[PDB]
Amino acid sequence: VNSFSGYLKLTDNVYIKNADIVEEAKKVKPTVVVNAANVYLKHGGGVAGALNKATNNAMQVESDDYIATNGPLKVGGSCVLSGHNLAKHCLHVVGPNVNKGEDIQLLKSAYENFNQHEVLLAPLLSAGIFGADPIHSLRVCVDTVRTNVYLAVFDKNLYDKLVSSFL
Ligand SMILES: CC(C)(C)[C@@H]1CC[C@H](CO)N(c2ncnc3[nH]ccc23)C1
Repeated sequence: VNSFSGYLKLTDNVYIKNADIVEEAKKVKPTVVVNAANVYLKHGGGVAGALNKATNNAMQVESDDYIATNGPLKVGGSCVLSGHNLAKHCLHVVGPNVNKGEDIQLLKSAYENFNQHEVLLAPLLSAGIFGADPIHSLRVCVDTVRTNVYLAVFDKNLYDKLVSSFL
């Protein structure tokens, strides 16, 4: 039993809700919140910009030190950093950005990072400003993640389409 509330159950391990991931994280304080990161951990917009803003830019400060030490992530890769005031940890995961021409096949590799964590609050990878089809992202999530994932979808219209079209 966990404290996630109001989710629709899609499969044994995947749950979905129309919610603002920032507000969800602040309420639940999950062990792991997933960020829709880029390889430079520049949290300018989309989910990343919103999460970082909620940390009063502390996420960005920590991220800049991480990059200065380690260099950029790989597309499809991840790193674990602090969750600041939102979660114990933030798993920064880089899905392919279609608006940069990146290979959508890397979306499965991106979701594989979730399997290193027993329970996660997450957005749909590569959705939103990353340019991929969110219906496809949900399919890859369900077919790749085996741990317990609670998906927050900001757009109510999109949430309804994701549910109604789910096979
Ligand atoms: C449109 C984007 C590529 C930016 C993605 C797409 C999937 C959903 C749709 O809104 N996104 C979010 N989900 C949950 N919480 C969120 N907080 C802020 C954004 C957001 C944004």
